[PDB]
This record gives sequence, structure tokens and C-alpha cells, in this order.
Amino acid sequence: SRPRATSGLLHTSTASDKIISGDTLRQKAVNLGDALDGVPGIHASQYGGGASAPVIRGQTGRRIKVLNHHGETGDMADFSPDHAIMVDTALSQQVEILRGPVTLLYSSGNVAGLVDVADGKIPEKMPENGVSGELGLRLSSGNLEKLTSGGINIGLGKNFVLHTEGLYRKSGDYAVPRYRNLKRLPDSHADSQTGSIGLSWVGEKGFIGVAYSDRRDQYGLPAHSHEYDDCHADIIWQKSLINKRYLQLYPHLLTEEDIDYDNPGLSCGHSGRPWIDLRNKRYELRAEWKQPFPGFEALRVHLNRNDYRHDEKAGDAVENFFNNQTQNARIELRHQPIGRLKGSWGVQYLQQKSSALSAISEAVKQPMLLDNKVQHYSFFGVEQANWDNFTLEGGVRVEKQKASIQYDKALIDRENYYNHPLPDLGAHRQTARSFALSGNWYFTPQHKLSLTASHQERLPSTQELYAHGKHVATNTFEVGNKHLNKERSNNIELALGYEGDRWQYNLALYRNRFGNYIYAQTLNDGRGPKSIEDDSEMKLVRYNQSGADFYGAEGEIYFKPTPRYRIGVSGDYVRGRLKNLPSLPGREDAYGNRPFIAQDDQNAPRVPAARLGFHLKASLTDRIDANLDYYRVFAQNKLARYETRTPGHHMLNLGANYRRNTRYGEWNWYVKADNLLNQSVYAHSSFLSDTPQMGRSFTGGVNVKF
Ligand SMILES: CCCCCCCCOCCOCCOCCOCCO
Ligand SMILES: CCCCCCCCOCCOCCOCCOCCO
Ligand SMILES: CCCCCCCCOCCOCCOCCOCCO
Ligand SMILES: CCCCCCCCOCCOCCOCCOCCO
Ligand SMILES: CCCCCCCCOCCOCCOCCOCCO
Ligand SMILES: [Zn+2]
Repeated sequence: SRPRATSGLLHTSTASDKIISGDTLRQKAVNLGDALDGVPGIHASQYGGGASAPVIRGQTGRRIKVLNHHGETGDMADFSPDHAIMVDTALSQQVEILRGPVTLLYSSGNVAGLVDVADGKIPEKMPENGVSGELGLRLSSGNLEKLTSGGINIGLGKNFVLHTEGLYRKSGDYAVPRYRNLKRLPDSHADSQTGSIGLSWVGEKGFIGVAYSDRRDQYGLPAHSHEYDDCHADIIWQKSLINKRYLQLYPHLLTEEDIDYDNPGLSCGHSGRPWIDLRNKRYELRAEWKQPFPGFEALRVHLNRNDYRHDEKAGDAVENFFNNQTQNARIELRHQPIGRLKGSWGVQYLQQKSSALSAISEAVKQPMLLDNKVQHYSFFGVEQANWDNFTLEGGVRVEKQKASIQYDKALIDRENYYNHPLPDLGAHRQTARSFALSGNWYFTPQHKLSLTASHQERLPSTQELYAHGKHVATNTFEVGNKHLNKERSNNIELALGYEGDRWQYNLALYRNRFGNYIYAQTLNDGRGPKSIEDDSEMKLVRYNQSGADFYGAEGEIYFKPTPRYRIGVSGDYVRGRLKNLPSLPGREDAYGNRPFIAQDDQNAPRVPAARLGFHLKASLTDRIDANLDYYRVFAQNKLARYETRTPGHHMLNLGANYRRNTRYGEWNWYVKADNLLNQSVYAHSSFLSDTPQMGRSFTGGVNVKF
């Protein structure tokens, strides 16, 4: 048969949808952003060997959506690229990269791509021969990676299946070229282990089943100076701190009139290796039967509880505690067709209790994110109408968000007394309404043309609302904005796809217009003495809002002169611009007049550089499958406020695989050679733009299906 996406109960399908095989992924880098890097329109936001996030059409974090088998990952990778994404592509069956109204099934504000990682955790069928699974192993030079992985499915009778799976990865600091005196990049080592046990029913009509997962990651933080260890931010008026007084314990309640616009900044005045120790424990239940009750063709439910935490450490000492407890429930049903129009409607409840707190030195109370509770009540659905060779699908999502914070009312009344009226203290409630509409014309099949559009509202996160702390790994001190508005977006894309024996291609053109776009506004610049002297110095930011305009293009094209050979060209390009920046109050004059200074439109931070790809593939024969990949990464000269130019490199990759069969199972050998040119690889779209990536690496690996 053929690859079919699972993310939607109702199968929608644009021509830019892309399904990556798990078989392909067993030979790919472990972290999601690395694994996906190289797919047209996808770059990486790497942060050492420990983490990389996908950057899709210039977007990342809360403007895309990573899914662990239809479920919330529960991690804190939206917070900073510092933090690894809790999915395992090396243990995956499939990674589906989807565009269109399907995104509305899972979130509001996803404008670039839904990335769903599907797993074997809960079997869904029964294994041939009663047992099935695979075993995997690979080594990588200058990495120095050792990766072992395995999984098993066993029938406990006629309609019961147990699944186990696990992976361990060990890697040291990666080698780097010409980053002198240094053979390897310090603090870039990364170790990870995962395990899962599942147990499920069998159908028809479908399945019910549960699974438990457990993951430990331990990895260094590269380029981590301690110089800001003994530093705090002054951002609120001293006077305001003396009078409001609640801003000493709860500084997230500040308003614009509390910000010191004269001389805000850092006042300065744990000798161990920087690293992150992260633990994620997961309990879930999946279910899907094929004729629930009359009028509906399918029913799919999903329950999840996820315990996430991570310590940011120096030696054996913890500097920062990160915590995120997640519970998520979703019910989707697909109605029986009414009249060549089909539909899936669903409801979702999502609760996230999170904090990001410093170790109690204390050094004064400035919580990056105080303990907060966010609840998402979401109603959503998609409907597709079919006029034969033309499909038209619409999507909607209405989610109400309640952000609550547990105050000590208690101390606040007493500490404040009089004279001052206390702020709202109420729960922050907002409601997003989003719609999508998409048209697919299969004219002259197999020839697909999609036109997709959406108007989406993204609810501000508690990080964006209530941050008031220092996060060294991103070189920023984050201040939230308690009354942000919803990010509004108007999104348009046209995709064209062809596959015809000799030629294959996929082309896409997109534009994303915001819409009260939320962005980090640097304040500690061009003001008092605490303002920055250098571009590299730490930024004191407060979240603000403006217009934004992203547009770009991406594509691939392959030609097969012979069933043996395939030649290809790939490419992508993306522009991101901040428009309509708000005017900010400047220095107070000698007459006491503080003027609003206007800031021009400027470039978006860490937008990927253009990239061209050249590709060769050839089976020779039946078993051996050689391949060559030459990427031309161009320099990035469209720079945001404090960014520097990024080169600009030549990525040459060689590969080969040996397919060989026997009793029980299949033997997939592979040999890979990365960065043969040993070039200085820099990713403008990462927080470490000027730190080189892996110099040059040899990989040998085996996978054994059975
Ligand atoms: C199922 C466990 C068996 C795994 C052993 C793999 C065989 C070789 O691996 C040795 C692992 O450790 C070796 C130490 O170095 C790791 C990477 O090697 C670089 C040394 O040149
Ligand atoms: C068949 C080869 C598989 C070898 C990979 C090792 C898999 C072992 O890991 C699974 C067990 O891991 C449980 C989760 O990790 C432990 C985290 O908590 C304890 C601290 O390590
Ligand atoms: C629409 C892609 C296939 C092209 C064949 C023409 C389809 C005939 O109907 C055109 C209406 O299609 C609606 C497409 O969805 C709206 C996209 O733009 C929304 C902007 O408001
Ligand atoms: C709601 C289903 C139909 C989706 C189309 C809604 C409108 C989205 O427009 C798509 C085209 O994008 C640009 C539209 O421009 C009009 C307003 O744009 C400026 C917004 O800042
Ligand atoms: C199928 C291949 C056709 C390309 C599809 C669109 C991909 C875009 O590729 C264009 C890459 O162009 C290189 C851009 O050059 C550097 C960018 O900076 C120039 C601005 O001064
Ligand atoms: Zn962090």
C-alpha cells in the first residue's frame, strides 16, 4: 500500500504534506530538528547535541505544533531551544508534516506546520507470527555517538498485545573545524535513554490501550558563560517597588507605568560544568473504534498525563528548576457521510501546571515563571466536501484559556496596607476563534494543486504574560506583558505537486501576515549606564506587540532517467519582517518631558538563510543504494536588531545502504559520511549563530526488522 497520515480522523491532504518513514529515521540524527533538517522549508534550531527544534518556514515554538502521537508533548521546548523536545523520531513509525485545517484540531496559532510523530507504544493490530519488532545499533565518529535501540510486540493470545521499546544514546562533545585551540566543542555532549511499555486490545471494531513511558536526558549547555550568575535585573521603578510593594513578591503584576524607562538593565555583583538533567514520565491511553453509535463512522479518544521536569545545573549544583505537569484529554468523532461531505468534530481539555524557578540563593525574587495553572477548553472540527476531482475542507477551533495564579492574599493585604488599591488578581481568561479553508484540485492526476488559507488567533502563553526572570541560555532577562492581545494571523499558501514515473516535484509558496505579533522588545539599549555596551551583551526584554510579515518559498524536483537513478534539486527561502513597531518612551528630558521614539520596520530575529540542494540516488543493485547530497547554504545578510552576519557553507554528504534478508527478519546496513568538506557550519536560526556545528563525521549503523 502507501503512506497515509493518521493525525486527522478525517483525512485531509494538501500537496505540501510530507510523510517521513521511521525506517528512514533510524538512520537520521536523534533530535527532531536535526532529523527534519534538510526537508524543504525546514531548518534547525540546534543547541548542542542535547536539543534541536524544527524551524518551519521561518517559524518555531508556539507558531508550529509538535505532537507526540496526536498528543501534547508536555515538555518546555516552547520556553527556549535550550530544552529538548519530548518525541523519539528514532523509535517512530512515521513523522507526518501536515498543513491545512488539520492544524485546527490541535492548536490555535499554528501557521507553518503540524509535526505529528506516530509510535508503536500501542500496537493497534496483532503481530504476524505472534511476535515482531526490531533491533538497532550505530556509531558515529567525532560525535562520538553510540546509539542502541530496540522494540518488541508480543501477542498475549487472540486479542491482546504487549509492547516494549527503548533506546540509549551516548555522545561526547562534537568535533569542530578551525574553532581554534579546541578539538571538540565543550559542553555539547549528550546522553539520553527512553523506555516504554504498552498493552492494548484488538478489533474490529478497533482498539483500546494504555502505555507508560520514561525518559532521561543529560546534556551540556554549550557556550555558557557564568558572568551573569551573580546578576539581577532592575526594571521596575524603585518608587513603584516601594509603594505598590506587591511587585517585590509578584513582579508579574506590573503595568507600563511601573517600567523604569530611564536606566533599566542588569546589576551584577557555581564553578561547575553547565548541563541539563531532564526527566519525563508519561501515562497515556489511546482508543479508536469503527462504529461507535448510529450516525458516526469513527470514534477516537485520547487521555494523557505527563510529568515533566528538568534541572539546569552547574556541576552537582542546581541553578534552575523547571517543571510542567500536563493532563490532556481529547474526543473526536467522524460522522457518517451526509452527502459527499464528511466531517470530524472534537473536544479537548488541556491543563498545564508549570513553573521555572531559580534555586533559593535567593539573590532576590525574580521568577522566570512563577507557578501557574493554564486550562484550555477547546471545541474544534473539520468538514470536507467532495466534487469528485476537487475537495474543499473547512476547519474551526474555539478555545477558551484560563490562566490562574495562586496568590497569598494573606501576605499581600498586610504588606501593602495603604495607600494603594490592589490590581485585579483575577484569572486571566481569553478566547481564540480560528478558521481555515482549503481547496484541492487533482487536475490531470497524479497532479495535485492546493490553495490553503486560515485566519487564526493565538492565545498568549503565561511565559509571554508573566515572565520576570533571567534565562542565561538565551542570553536574556524576560519580562512578561500581562495584557497582551491575541496574535492574529492571516495565512495563505499555494502548493503544487506532481509524480509521474520519470518526474516528481513539490513546490510551495506562502505568506503569513500578523496581526498583533508578539515579539521580544529590548529595553536596556540606548538609555542609562546599565544599557548594553556591546551587541553580544545580555538583553533585558519585555514582550510587546506589532505587525509581522513572513513570506517564502520552498520546493524539490526529481528526475529519473533510469529506474536505477534519481537526480534532484531542492531549495528554500524565507523572509521575516517586523512591521508597525510600537513607539517607546525614551529618556526623560531636563524639562521632565519623556517623548515616544518611533522605531522603523526591521527584520525578524534568527530567520533561516536560503538553501539549495543537489541530490543523487542510485540502487546498484537490489541491495546497495548509494546516495549523494550537496547542500549550498547561503549567507544571511537580512539581520535583525542585534544579529551578526552568518555564513555560508557547503554541506557534502555521502551515503550507502545494504539491504539483505534471512530467516525471521530484514537486515538494513548503512554507512554515512557527513560534512566531508569539514566546513564551518553555522545556523543563523539558532541561539548559537556564531558557534560552529559538527565538523565532519562518519557513521556506521545496522537496523534489523523481524
Ligand atoms: C548492547 C550493548 C553493546 C554495545 C557495544 C557496542 C560495541 C562497541 O561499542 C563500544 C561502546 O563504547 C566504546 C567507547 O567509545 C564509544 C565510542 O567510540 C569511540 C572510540 O573510538
Ligand atoms: C535492546 C537494546 C536496547 C538498549 C537500550 C537501553 C534501553 C534501556 O532503557 C530503557 C529503560 O529506561 C527507563 C527510563 O530511563 C531511566 C530513567 O530513569 C532512571 C534514571 O536513569
Ligand atoms: C482552490 C484550489 C483548486 C483550484 C480550483 C478552483 C476551485 C474552485 O473554487 C475556488 C474556490 O476555492 C476556495 C479555496 O479556498 C479559499 C482559499 O482562499 C481563501 C482566501 O480568502
Ligand atoms: C476563514 C476562512 C477563510 C480564510 C481566509 C480568511 C482571510 C485570510 O486571508 C488570506 C489571505 O491573506 C491575506 C489577507 O489579507 C487581508 C487582510 O490582511 C491583512 C491582515 O493583517
Ligand atoms: C526547485 C528549486 C527551485 C527553488 C524553489 C524555491 C527555493 C528558493 O530557492 C532560491 C534560493 O536562492 C538563493 C538565494 O540567494 C541568497 C539569498 O540572499 C540573496 C539576497 O540578497
Ligand atoms: Zn533553559
